[PDB]
Amino acid sequence: GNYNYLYRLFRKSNLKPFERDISTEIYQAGSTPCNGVKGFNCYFPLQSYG
Amino acid sequence: ASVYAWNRKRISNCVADYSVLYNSASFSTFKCYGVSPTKLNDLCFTNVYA
Repeated sequence: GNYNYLYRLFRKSNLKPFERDISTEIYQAGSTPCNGVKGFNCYFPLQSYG
Repeated sequence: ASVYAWNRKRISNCVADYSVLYNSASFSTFKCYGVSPTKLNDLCFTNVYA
């Protein structure tokens, strides 16, 4: 398994053309705020291809 | 019901509030495979099998 290539599964809004997002901030996927901490409906945005 | 005789409920002819179901913290697993959880309140379907 080569897991070195990652894609942004989760983001709040669509990018501009020729816009790059390398910010590794947490995403809030539910009503509960995450406060930078993983948990219920709190996921890392970058997931690797298997 | 048991899993060999799983109960099938047909959800139709009604308006469905998926935000209450999605914002509930009692659910330990909420995984969608064909749609988005944040677009359930925007899309329309003919009927739902539960």
